[PDB]
Amino acid sequence: EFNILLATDSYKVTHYKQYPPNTSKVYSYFECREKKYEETVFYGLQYILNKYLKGKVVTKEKIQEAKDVYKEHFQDDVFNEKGWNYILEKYDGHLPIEIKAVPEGFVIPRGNVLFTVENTDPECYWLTNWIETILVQSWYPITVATNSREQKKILAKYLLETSGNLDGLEYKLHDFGYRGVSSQETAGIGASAHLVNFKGTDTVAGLALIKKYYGTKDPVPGYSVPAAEHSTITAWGKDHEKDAFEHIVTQFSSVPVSVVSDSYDIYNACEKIWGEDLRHLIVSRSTQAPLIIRPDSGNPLDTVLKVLEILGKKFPVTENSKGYKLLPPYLRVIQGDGVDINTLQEIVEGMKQKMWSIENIAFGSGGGLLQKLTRDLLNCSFKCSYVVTNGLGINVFKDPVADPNKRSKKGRLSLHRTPAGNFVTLEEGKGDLEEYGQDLLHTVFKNGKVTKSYSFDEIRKNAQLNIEL
Amino acid sequence: EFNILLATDSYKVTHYKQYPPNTSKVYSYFECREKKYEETVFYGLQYILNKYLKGKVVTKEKIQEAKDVYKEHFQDDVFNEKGWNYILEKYDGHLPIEIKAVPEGFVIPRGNVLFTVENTDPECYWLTNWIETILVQSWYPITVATNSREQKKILAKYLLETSGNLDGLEYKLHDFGYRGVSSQETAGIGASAHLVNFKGTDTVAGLALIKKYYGTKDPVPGYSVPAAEHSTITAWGKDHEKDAFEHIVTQFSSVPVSVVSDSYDIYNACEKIWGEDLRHLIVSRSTQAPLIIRPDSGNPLDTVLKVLEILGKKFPVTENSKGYKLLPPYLRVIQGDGVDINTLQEIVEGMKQKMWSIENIAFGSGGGLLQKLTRDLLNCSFKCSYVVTNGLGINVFKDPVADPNKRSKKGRLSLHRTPAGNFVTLEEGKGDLEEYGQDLLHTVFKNGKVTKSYSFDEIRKNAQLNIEL
Ligand SMILES: Cn1nccc1C(=O)Nc1cccnc1
Ligand SMILES: Cn1nccc1C(=O)Nc1cccnc1
Repeated sequence: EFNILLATDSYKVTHYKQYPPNTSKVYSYFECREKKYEETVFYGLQYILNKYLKGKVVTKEKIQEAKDVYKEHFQDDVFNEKGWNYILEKYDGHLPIEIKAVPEGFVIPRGNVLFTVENTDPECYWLTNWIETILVQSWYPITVATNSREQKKILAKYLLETSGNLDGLEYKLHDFGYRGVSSQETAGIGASAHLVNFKGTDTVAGLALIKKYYGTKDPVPGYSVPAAEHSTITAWGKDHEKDAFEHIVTQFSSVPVSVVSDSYDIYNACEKIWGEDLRHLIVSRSTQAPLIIRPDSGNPLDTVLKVLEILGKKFPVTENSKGYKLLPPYLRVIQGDGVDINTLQEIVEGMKQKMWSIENIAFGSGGGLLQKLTRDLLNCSFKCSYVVTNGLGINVFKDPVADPNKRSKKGRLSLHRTPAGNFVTLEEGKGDLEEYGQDLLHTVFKNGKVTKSYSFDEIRKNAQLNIEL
Repeated sequence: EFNILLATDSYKVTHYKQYPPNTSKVYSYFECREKKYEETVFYGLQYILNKYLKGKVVTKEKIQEAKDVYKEHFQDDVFNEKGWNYILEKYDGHLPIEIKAVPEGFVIPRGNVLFTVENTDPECYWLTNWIETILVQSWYPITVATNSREQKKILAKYLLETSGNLDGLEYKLHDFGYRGVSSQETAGIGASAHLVNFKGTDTVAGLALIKKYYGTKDPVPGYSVPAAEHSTITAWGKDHEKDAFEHIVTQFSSVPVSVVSDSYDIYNACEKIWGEDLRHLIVSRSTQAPLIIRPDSGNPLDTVLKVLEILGKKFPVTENSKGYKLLPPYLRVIQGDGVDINTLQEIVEGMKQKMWSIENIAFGSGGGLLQKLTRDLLNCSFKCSYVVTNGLGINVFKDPVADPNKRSKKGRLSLHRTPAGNFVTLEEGKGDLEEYGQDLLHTVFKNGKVTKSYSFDEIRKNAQLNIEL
């Protein structure tokens, strides 16, 4: 079973002996520190609150096991057993911590406070930064959701330019990163952060997380279609790629089907196998059930352009109202290899260059969507800004001489709306002057209880694009 | 509860309809495909076998829950309920799958077979690639342990060059990546992969994983020392950093203590505070309990050099047998900011340039050790190479025309020792000819049971450096 006493950075175990004596309060905050990615999607905190932080998290057995581990881990008896006993006795293992946070899904610019953490009991001053490590890990669902949303803007910009609308926008970027993530739990968290912006996913784990921790009125927040992998094709034999294609498109004739065709020669399959041999099986398919050709190798941009040109001369192409070329509705293309935010831009710009509408293309990202993200990307940091010693509250902060970009904020923080509708974080407890609006931060966790929740439907509404509004 | 039926890629649910009819066997393998990092550390498979694959992994409830989700996920009823009921009824939920693998800890060059997967029942041909996604996720503990071991080589190369020995080599790279990872499960897996090569860790979660899934004769596989964070320093006020330093070095006067000093001015803390104001507290410290100054900002190389040069002219410096400068035993340094495999090389080379010994320095790595890694780095892949249809077995493979580096192996594979004592992967069942030795791959999983295990002590022995041997 998970033990929160074993879920922190090792050196934090020795931090209760390092704070100034007579300290009754430790007040820390979280931010995507300033110095692309100018605005971030706040999401994932609620998951951590329910799974790891809420309820009775401290027992007699967990204190003992922690004491035994740290005894050997440090070769010394540095462990605030007395501090963890106080929480067990006076609060029945419930954490005396108050967490205020901006509503999940909210798109806040860089350099703003996203959530604040403080203790509600003067004895548990050390508890504030004990749970830093576990709260910092919300950087990942924030980063995934933010980067997925930035890719959505690119998709939206080019789709509108070449088609005239945003039809099927939330199905332009599919999640392939189940096998590409570091762990099972990661896949669930990551896929759920992608579903904030899109509806297409293959990481099944992300569905159960949302249903349990957030919830949707629809049965599921994500969907998928029958598709093929290289094994289901190559197992027929190198001389039976046509038999493989025909068997698959017939098994799924009334539903959308994606077939990978780069097993031996992607350009041969499209022109000869799809475009001649099995051309009769494609032109008969319904609009609601087209064939989706999936290339998986070569230069991403160059392959897509070459695939389209091949299909263009083997299938009746129409020029849309915007002047861009569109395949017949029974044939689409999905690029699911080596696609991140950088190459996504390069591809759709290349398609616009060759007068190809974005209607023709769908994208699949794996490690680039879920794994190729760090905490340095959005500068997600957790710092202390306020403490009270001897009954005197002082404003604390870090300010390295060689790096102004690592400077922290001072005093009690509060998020507000500017007169121009933008955001502003007030420092030094200036929010109590009420020269601005009400503090946007709502208490979501207090004394071991989740005090405010958000459904996944609310998060989707909050994280909408401006072009969609 | 974990559901293996919900732990696969979405499109893999529809794959049982796509294989050629009368398919009795699906035989797939795993490799760190060819075309630095020329040899990889095999590790993490045993964890996935025990936690996810072994025992009764199929129940009536899990089959129903999977059916209900996939029904809504696909808006249709494509789900091999008959296939998952066969396993439940005939094998009591136990997976009829045989997995052969190279002993964990083994350092195998790129392009070799690490493990193989096949079905032991002709009815469960579709089962081999269903569990691809979960077995592929072993890329992470492999990639971490490999990249960690590569950094160990660099440390060993310079430490030996500048000290004459390798004393304390396994404490030169400390894990800080608990807050830098995507999830809790990741933190445990990653830290355990780093502990294969080092003993310095702050990610507590990794210890419980090893004890449960691998085990060591020593109480714990990892260790840590009392250290300070920015909050435990700044809380004293900006005008009382000296009082902060003094209080911490006194609380831990008999044990090694690491104190961060980049809060306001790193170069002032070393020369004025450590080097003048509190110099008397440092020179009295034991050799087994020194002060470890920790910078955390500015250019990693430039900061370390300047810090060392400062400490050089405030504290008595000795010159070892190798001619490299050495701090007194009661004074050491640890750089734990922006340290990956690339910058690590830059720092130690810079230290050798300025006649500084590696004995003086230790390194802390967070996101670079546990997060800044993808499945692309080592080209970890899982492809089918052999199937049996209509009684006849055929050697299958993929071979993209535009990318020769994605070509897969053919037929039944086996790993052997070359006459020169190196590794080689035999294809097309040439291993049965027995022109080489016996197959080095051991059966580690069969019909739901773990048939072979390795302790973390064996894995550590197998992952030793050639310089250590
Ligand atoms: C295009 N498509 N539609 C449904 C599923 C897929 C697909 O290709 N998925 C996928 C996931 C992970 C790795 N490879 C392919
Ligand atoms: C230098 N040191 N010695 C023991 C622990 C640490 C340390 O600074 N750890 C750490 C962990 C995570 C983030 N930041 C620092």
